[PDB]
Amino acid sequence: FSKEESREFMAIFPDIVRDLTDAIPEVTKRFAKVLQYNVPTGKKTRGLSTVIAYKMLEKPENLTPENVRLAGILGWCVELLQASLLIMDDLMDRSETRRGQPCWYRQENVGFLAINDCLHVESSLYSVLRKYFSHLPCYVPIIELFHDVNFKTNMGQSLDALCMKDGRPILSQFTMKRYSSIVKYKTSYYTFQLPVSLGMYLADMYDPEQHRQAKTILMEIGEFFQIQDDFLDAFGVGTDIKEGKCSWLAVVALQRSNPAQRQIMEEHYGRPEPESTQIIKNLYIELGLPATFAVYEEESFNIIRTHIHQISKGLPHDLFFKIMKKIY
Amino acid sequence: SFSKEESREFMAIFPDIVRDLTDHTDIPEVTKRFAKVLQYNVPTGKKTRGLSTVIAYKMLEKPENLTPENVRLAGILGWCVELLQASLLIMDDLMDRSETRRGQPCWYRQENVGFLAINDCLHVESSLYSVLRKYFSHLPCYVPIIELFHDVNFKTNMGQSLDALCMKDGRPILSQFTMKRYSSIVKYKTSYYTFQLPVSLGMYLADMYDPEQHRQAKTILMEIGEFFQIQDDFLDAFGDSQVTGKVGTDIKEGKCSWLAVVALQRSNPAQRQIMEEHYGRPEPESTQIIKNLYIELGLPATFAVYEEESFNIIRTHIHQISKGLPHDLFFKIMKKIYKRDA
Ligand SMILES: C=C(C)CCOP(=O)(O)OP(=O)(O)O
Ligand SMILES: C=C(C)CCOP(=O)(O)OP(=O)(O)O
Ligand SMILES: C=C(C)CCOP(=O)(O)OP(=O)(O)O
Ligand SMILES: [Mg+2]
Ligand SMILES: [Mg+2]
Ligand SMILES: [Mg+2]
Ligand SMILES: [Mg+2]
Ligand SMILES: [Mg+2]
Ligand SMILES: [Mg+2]
Ligand SMILES: [Mg+2]
Repeated sequence: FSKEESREFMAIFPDIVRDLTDAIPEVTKRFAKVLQYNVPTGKKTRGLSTVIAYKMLEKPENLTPENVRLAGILGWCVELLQASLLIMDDLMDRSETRRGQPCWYRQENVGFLAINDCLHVESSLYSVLRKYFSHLPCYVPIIELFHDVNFKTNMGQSLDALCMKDGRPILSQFTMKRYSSIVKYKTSYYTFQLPVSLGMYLADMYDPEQHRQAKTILMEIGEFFQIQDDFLDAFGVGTDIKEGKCSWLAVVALQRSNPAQRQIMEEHYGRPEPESTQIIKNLYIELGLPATFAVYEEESFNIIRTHIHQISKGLPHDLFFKIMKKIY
Repeated sequence: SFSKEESREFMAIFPDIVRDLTDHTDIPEVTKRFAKVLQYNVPTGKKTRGLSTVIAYKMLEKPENLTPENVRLAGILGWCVELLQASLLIMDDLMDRSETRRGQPCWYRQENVGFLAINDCLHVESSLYSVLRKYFSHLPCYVPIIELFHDVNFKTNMGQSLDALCMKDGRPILSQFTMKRYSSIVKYKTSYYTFQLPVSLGMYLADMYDPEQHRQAKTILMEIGEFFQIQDDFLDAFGDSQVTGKVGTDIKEGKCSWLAVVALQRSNPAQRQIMEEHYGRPEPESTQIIKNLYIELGLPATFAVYEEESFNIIRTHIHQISKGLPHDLFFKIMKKIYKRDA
């Protein structure tokens, strides 16, 4: 997560913009604006994770400036996929802002054009893959991984939507089993599996059992990341309560609620009125969810640490500890 | 040919496509929902793109190679084009604020869909690559086919963006509504995915990779594509929604349609000022004032002359096709769409 790692990664971004525009002009001019607004925002943890994965998997003699740059181009393809997913999500959730910026669809003379922009950005990453990877053995595996992860992410987004009806949350749907499945499909595949598997393919590591071993730990890391994120939304302005999100806090609240407290969740969860958010926050404090999170965090850390030490098939343990360090 | 027999053969593959994409055993709620998404959105069209893929292959491949298995592969490729079509229409209806598609309420208008249609759009598009992986991953044509879908997808998104830049600040950019702009929109928005994609897929499955052969096909199929979209633009204003299965929104959405471009070419100053005032308005009475102007300018008659003359011009260009391309494939495509009312 160092400043020098960020600068190395950002140095590639102008080339990505040139590749997808310069390299019908009013569309290409506009698309340069789409890319610069939506793609290089946030901390770029997923793109940087792709570069770090490659650096810790590849043979030192192969870690040339050229090959490290290729890993960066792969990282930007992950950031292109994310940008597409978040443009769509912000449209679907009718959100006002993301990471301090207005949601792309809310910008002047965007509106419903954000729908095509979402698909355009997703489509663009396969142009980048063709330009830089078409001559390599990792080309087809990388293409198939992106298509597979995109499909799985759409399945996650749909499962998330099946926890809401007529603008209200369906609290009967808020089970730990459904929560775990939403996090796995909607977040963990594209956030954790995709960067590491891309690093492995670029380092010409194709053993399916290596990818399966990596997947097992990265799905556990992914679940912790999202539970910590859900916790910090309320206790870390967080809008999960107002939005009626199937968050870990809401799932555990319903597990620990008596009938009177279940009725409070029924009446007040996913309501825009200021009194509702405050009533839910008060209930979360009353149910001792911060204390419950602290216990979960310790147990999960020790289980994941143990599982990383057990990773077989000659994978570097240090890669998973560096990722797991960044989360915790 | 586009016969009942060919249609039955093609439709028979659809259940296998749904099974392949839905039957992730830890999330059965979502896999069953996706079966519904596919059943609603994919197979109730005319399926001309899908059937065109099969016909292209059958006329390009060496007769001895046309096994039941190889003809079914062409059919599966056809359904991959129909999956792309399905995803584009889901997204398009949301963007074009449309009421009906293929005789039914648009997917996004279904009670608890709305903007979730954007996710279903991305999902259906992604799904075609799973189908390609299952059936084509072991064949030499796999990477060319993947790269064609990728490139056509990208080009179509570019076309849809140029189509959507018809308006800024709620008013149409009528000064920019030229036949040059129109030809650019339709080439990227329609021609590549509707005509080039099916034929190129047929060529690739028949292991025909000669770039000159693809370039020869491209030249004619871009002409056929423009013709097809001009027909679609006409049906938007003057078609029967009971036959087309859709309600037109081009006037209301201020689209750079063939009708709008030709109307501005034929308009006197007073008629130009009616377009300036009433084109691209949400009010229904403004849509009627534009349709009235189209009628007064004789655009129905102008369209009929264009369609007949273009049919003859394209048929003349098909006769001049070289590079061992079967002329009859292109005649069959033009015969299928000439004077269509849907
Ligand atoms: C990858 C996708 C689809 C983003 C989902 O984010 P959520 O809607 O759950 O939460 P926000 O990041 O919008 O707060
Ligand atoms: C490119 C355009 C005009 C979209 C509709 O295509 P069709 O008119 O072929 O639609 P379906 O048969 O698939 O319903
Ligand atoms: C990329 C696509 C789907 C082309 C749609 O063009 P239109 O917007 O004119 O299509 P219809 O709604 O008339 O079917
Ligand atoms: Mg959201
Ligand atoms: Mg969401
Ligand atoms: Mg959050
Ligand atoms: Mg948010
Ligand atoms: Mg439309
Ligand atoms: Mg449209
Ligand atoms: Mg139309």
